[PDB]
Amino acid sequence: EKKVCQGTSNKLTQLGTFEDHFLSLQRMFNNCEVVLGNLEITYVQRNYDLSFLKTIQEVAGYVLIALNTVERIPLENLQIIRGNMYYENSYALAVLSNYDANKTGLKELPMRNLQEILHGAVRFSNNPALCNVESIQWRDIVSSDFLSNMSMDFQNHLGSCQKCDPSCPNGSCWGAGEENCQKLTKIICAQQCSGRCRGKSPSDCCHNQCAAGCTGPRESDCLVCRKFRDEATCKDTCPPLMLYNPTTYQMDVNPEGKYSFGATCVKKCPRNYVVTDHGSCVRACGADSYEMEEDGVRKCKKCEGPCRKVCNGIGIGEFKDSLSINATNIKHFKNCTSISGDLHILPVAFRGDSFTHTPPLDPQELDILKTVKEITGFLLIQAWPENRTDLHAFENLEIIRGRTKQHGQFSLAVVSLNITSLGLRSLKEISDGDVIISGNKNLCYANTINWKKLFGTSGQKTKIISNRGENSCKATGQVCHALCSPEGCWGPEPRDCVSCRNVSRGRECVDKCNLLEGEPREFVENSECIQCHPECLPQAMNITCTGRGPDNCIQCAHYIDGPHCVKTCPAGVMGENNTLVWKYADAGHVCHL
Amino acid sequence: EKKVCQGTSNKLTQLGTFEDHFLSLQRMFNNCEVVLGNLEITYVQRNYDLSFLKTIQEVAGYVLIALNTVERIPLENLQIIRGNMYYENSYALAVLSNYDANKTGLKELPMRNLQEILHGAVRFSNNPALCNVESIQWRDIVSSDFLSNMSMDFQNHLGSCQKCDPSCPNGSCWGAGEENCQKLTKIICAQQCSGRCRGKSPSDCCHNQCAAGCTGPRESDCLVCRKFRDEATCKDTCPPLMLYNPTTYQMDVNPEGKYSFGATCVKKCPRNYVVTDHGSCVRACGADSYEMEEDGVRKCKKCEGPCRKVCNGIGIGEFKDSLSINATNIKHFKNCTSISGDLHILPVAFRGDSFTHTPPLDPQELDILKTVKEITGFLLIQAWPENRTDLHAFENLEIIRGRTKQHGQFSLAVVSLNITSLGLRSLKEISDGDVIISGNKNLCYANTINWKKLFGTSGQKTKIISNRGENSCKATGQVCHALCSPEGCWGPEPRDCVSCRNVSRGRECVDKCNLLEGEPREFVENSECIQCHPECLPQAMNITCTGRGPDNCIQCAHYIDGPHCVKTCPAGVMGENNTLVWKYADAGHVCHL
Amino acid sequence: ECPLSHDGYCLHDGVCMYIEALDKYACNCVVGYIGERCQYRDLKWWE
Amino acid sequence: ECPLSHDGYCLHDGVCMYIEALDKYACNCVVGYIGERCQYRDLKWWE
Ligand SMILES: *[C@@H]1O[C@H](CO)[C@@H](O[C@@H]2O[C@H](CO)[C@@H](O)[C@H](O[C@@H]3O[C@H](CO)[C@@H](O)[C@H](O[C@H]4O[C@H](CO)[C@@H](O)[C@H](O)[C@@H]4O)[C@@H]3O)[C@H]2NC(C)=O)[C@H](O)[C@H]1NC(C)=O
Ligand SMILES: *[C@@H]1O[C@H](CO)[C@@H](O[C@@H]2O[C@H](CO)[C@@H](O)[C@H](O[C@@H]3O[C@H](CO)[C@@H](O)[C@H](O[C@H]4O[C@H](CO)[C@@H](O)[C@H](O)[C@@H]4O)[C@@H]3O)[C@H]2NC(C)=O)[C@H](O)[C@H]1NC(C)=O
Ligand SMILES: *[C@@H]1O[C@H](CO)[C@@H](O)[C@H](O)[C@H]1NC(C)=O
Ligand SMILES: *[C@@H]1O[C@H](CO)[C@@H](O)[C@H](O)[C@H]1NC(C)=O
Ligand SMILES: *[C@@H]1O[C@H](CO)[C@@H](O)[C@H](O)[C@H]1NC(C)=O
Ligand SMILES: *[C@@H]1O[C@H](CO)[C@@H](O)[C@H](O)[C@H]1NC(C)=O
Repeated sequence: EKKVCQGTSNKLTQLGTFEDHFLSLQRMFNNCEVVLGNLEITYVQRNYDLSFLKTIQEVAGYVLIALNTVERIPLENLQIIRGNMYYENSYALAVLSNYDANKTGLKELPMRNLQEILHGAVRFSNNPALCNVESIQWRDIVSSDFLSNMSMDFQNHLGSCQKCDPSCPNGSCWGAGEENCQKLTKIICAQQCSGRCRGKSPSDCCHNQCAAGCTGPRESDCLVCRKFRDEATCKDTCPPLMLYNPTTYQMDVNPEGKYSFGATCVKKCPRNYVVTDHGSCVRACGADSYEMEEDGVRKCKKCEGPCRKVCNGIGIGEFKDSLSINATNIKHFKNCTSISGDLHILPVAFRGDSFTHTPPLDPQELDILKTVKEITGFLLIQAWPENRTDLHAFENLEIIRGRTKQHGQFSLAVVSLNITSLGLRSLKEISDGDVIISGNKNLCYANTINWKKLFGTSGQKTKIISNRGENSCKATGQVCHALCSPEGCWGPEPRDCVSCRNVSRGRECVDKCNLLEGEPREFVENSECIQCHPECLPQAMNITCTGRGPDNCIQCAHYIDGPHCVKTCPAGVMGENNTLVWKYADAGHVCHL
Repeated sequence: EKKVCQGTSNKLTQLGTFEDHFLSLQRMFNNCEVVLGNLEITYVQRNYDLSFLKTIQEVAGYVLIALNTVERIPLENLQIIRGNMYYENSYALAVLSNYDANKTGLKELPMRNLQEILHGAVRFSNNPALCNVESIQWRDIVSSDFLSNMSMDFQNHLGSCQKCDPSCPNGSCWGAGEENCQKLTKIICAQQCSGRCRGKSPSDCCHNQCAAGCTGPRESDCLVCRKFRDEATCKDTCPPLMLYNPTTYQMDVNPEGKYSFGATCVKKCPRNYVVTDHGSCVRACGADSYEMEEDGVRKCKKCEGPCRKVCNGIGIGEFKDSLSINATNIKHFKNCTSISGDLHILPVAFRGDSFTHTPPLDPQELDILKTVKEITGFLLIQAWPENRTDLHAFENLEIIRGRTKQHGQFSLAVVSLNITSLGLRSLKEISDGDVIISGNKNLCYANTINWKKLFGTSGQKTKIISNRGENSCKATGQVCHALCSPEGCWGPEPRDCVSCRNVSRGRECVDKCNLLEGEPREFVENSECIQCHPECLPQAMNITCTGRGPDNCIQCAHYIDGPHCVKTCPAGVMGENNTLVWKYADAGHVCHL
Repeated sequence: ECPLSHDGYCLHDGVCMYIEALDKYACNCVVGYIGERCQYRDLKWWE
Repeated sequence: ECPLSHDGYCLHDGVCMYIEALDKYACNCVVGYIGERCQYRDLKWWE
């Protein structure tokens, strides 16, 4: 497996100063080979070095090189630009306005291995010093669909560069040297090559799924994959679980059934994903179906009538272009218990924003989010008003799946709040991502929580650091209630314990379930207090009851009917063959027939 | 679409004389190009001609040329032998013992277009006069799996033939002439051809699904298809309905979704087949599912617990090698209402057979087949004992799908019986195949049945001919009951009508539902007699009742409770808040509170 | 031709025969029946 | 730089700017926030 990184989403946003953005770009793209997000080279000034960008071999989004007065950007190993999300809804390779005040910006861009952009086109604009790039024929690199969406712009009134070496076809070179020439893959093919090839000979036709090129005729000799991957080969479709039989008209079980996950065909889906009947690893099924009970994996079955109104999260579905839970979308989260996406809480909802002219979000209105019980995406709590001191909206949240992640590393972020306690008393499973709780003021509250029991996937860590004092908060009632078990506790309340020491009346940690005293008559099972039937007599010498039914009372309260303890004898209950049963009491209160 | 034929299943069975078998072989394989069954050339004597076998281009089974003393068998266009069912469980091309008493049998076999047998090997045995075939290198024609299963035998002590023409590679020719040479497809390929090729040049690599050869580099240039077919191209897998999305991790709807039917990828499944979620046209789904209610097409959904015990028919499943419903398998047809296959009734069940040492089938035992309601295959009734005169076992059979057919033309055969009437009073839909009722003695019974209303697929005919007299049976009570509608009638009983003239009491054709007389109180809706509630008073002047409920009586019999007519007033019925309702009658029998 | 252990193998008055050049057994049906052991009714032609 | 119609576009005290060579709008975040309009918290490094 190649080294992966999520990249940035900064279109033109500078991060602080130029040095801070340069350090962020350095820390983001060190030792990365497959960029699953976006390659975004912005704001690199003069006298800098970009040698850490040489290892990038795959970008799944748009490449955006903008405002870079550095002399050389060595993107020497970039073999494929997939482009899952476009730039300006049309492009995936955009070099935009690289010049300083003295009109001396980017000089060399040696993309030696760039051979085909799958989805996207090329946008170059206002590059005066960028030489030895306009001689590249871009017919090989752009796809066969986007010949009209391309747009080129150059300025050649400098005269500071040199020409190509006379040992390369059609005078095409990316920079200085014979190693910087364009390797033609499509325009030098013969008639019989359906896709791309290596040389002018007709015996060099590559495979269809070989995106950039091939090292041989087989599909295992592809450099990069086009759509899917069988782990050493590049494939159009993954092998499904059931193959069709042309003889007996049946569906036979495939021993080589591979589940489609992203651009790969893995052997089995992971824990927090959904297995379909077609053999796929998905995040959500269709509108006519619902994700049913786990039998080891997650399937989907059809519902009766219409299904549940599934709330689309922030960043997927109808709320894809949104960025936060605001005053408009909160009316859509009324009566759903499973969030198929994200729940972002930003300061833009509570401070106001005149770009859309919306009223700010109300703190009592967040009680619409009381019914949230499951988050498939990641949770990002970032803002909270100074009135309430507890996250009372997420009181019924149970399982955070984390099918999408912020930075590909984190799935539960609770940062920069004025809360006192967390109050996540129902959080039982976190199947993906790391959990960071930092940047807070009045929240220590974390040294007892065993996060490894909540982590459903191994290889995870946490960064709960630098909260409050680390020795001074713990002497002012910071330690939670003494009936909490040492497995962990969230808040100082007796009900905010993770588990209890001896018994748990509903949610309250008690030592016993009112044995020989107390007003309710309760017993102990599964370390819980459970009430009995009210016709058990209160005994102060021995125990009261054992089971929930009326047969388990030791002595009845008012009337007895065999083993049962009852308030009134049956005096007209429905019997058999039009016989309402008359029953009279005894001196020992036995309801006799 | 090429001309198709089902062929024969005669392994070594001679049909009557030699001339009768020759006429059957002539009528079977005239104007056929795709043999979906088996190519079986047996018992062709001297001084004959086999020019009708020149048009065969595809055999889906085993080719069996046995006991043929004819000089020449022109299989000149046979391009592919698929071999879905083997011969001796190992072979698909077997030429076996072609010699007469004077040791002069088959001389020439010019299979000019035979280039690859997909499934099967070559078995030649005891062919003294067969020359110019042993020089053929069979490495090209057999697959890469069956190099050891092959077995060759020749006798060259004749000296009557000649050698090949010196213009063909390695001296390989099928017969006399330069046009009879073997076109090598695999052994003359280069390293880069993954499958088969055309010539010794490396620029002739064909497509993988090109079975025999190719007329070009594209997949549309294949001669014959290997596994599947997109209607001008040869494919490995059909395009499914849902394609996987590597970006959003979803399942998008494919506009080019083709349903797999046999070796084809049709645009939609036919009427009597089953559409699956994977996009296939099947005959039966898995064991954990069942074929549910038709919404235009037939789907499959999961059952609770175990599903219904589905009875496997004759020729598929556990009863694949069987040939008739006998004394052993009839215990397996106990409590199933859907037959997933055939129900063959042969004289071998009723006459006895010492090859297996089984007792003969009992006529009362066929009542185990009373619960048969659906046949997915074809029905073949051929034998019947002389005691009963009506097919009383198939009294609840409703829909014959006909997913498999005898000779590919017929799905309902009722032949050679001693029955009087048919008794198929519940047969409502025949979705495939022709219906033949002939070769009988005491069964005219067919001139009223409109078979076009029962045929679910257009382009079907019948051969109900030569039964009894055609003018002499019709004067002895042959005409059915006079209350039958002219749409058709099966038997002479009043209940064996297809539909009724005026009303239908359950199944009996009546003129009216006992208006102003009769003992039961019935009304008319949907041309049916329906009884009312028994508290309707019998009126002899006007009508009695309109609806099924007790509110629809005009006058009550004994007691009235509002609109209802009741026998007794409610005297302790369950009410609300422990109030059993006491109700007393009136002089007009009104149950007052 | 074929021995006594295969009585009733060939249905509908078809005669049993033994092919000694292949060491196999075969049937001979009457006109109107095909099959391995005379079990398939000729439905396509002549009733 | 950018006009008055885009107030509050750049969150967390980040300043708005207008790139005239591309006719586009951009933000400048403080250290600890990335994104198109300063909306993504820097979780991987430094809290
Ligand atoms: C609070 O949450 C709100 C949730 O709806 C959120 O509203 C969303 O704001 C986004 C800001 O970028 C919008 O993108 C988003 O949908 C838009 O609706 C427009 C209506 O005409 C569409 O035209 C628009 O389509 C195109 O427009 C942009 C313009 O730059 C293009 O760049 C883009 O390619 C896109 O295709 C888009 O669909 C909007 N949601 C809805 C439902 O309208 C709001 O901004 C949040 N923040 C606040 C109030 O501060
Ligand atoms: C009445 O119906 C019966 C339904 O069960 C039927 O019984 C079947 O007869 C078939 C006749 O060929 C058998 O093929 C079939 O199964 C066989 O069982 C044998 C038990 O040992 C197996 O050995 C046999 O395997 C192989 O044997 C044959 C021998 O020639 C091979 O040619 C062949 O390739 C096969 O692989 C096979 O599995 C049998 N079914 C059962 C359940 O026994 C019966 O013949 C009918 N007719 C009567 C009674 O006249
Ligand atoms: C990237 O990380 C490695 C750690 O293995 C380090 O040695 C290297 O200096 C880093 N790159 C840069 C440009 O600092
Ligand atoms: C760019 O390509 C798309 C196809 O994805 C199509 O809309 C059209 O060809 C181009 N669009 C525009 C706006 O030119
Ligand atoms: C096959 O049928 C055609 C009818 O189209 C007929 O002309 C021809 O003679 C038949 N073949 C033989 C060998 O009789
Ligand atoms: C013939 O091939 C089959 C594979 O289909 C396998 O059983 C074996 O290789 C051969 N069988 C025998 C009996 O030699």
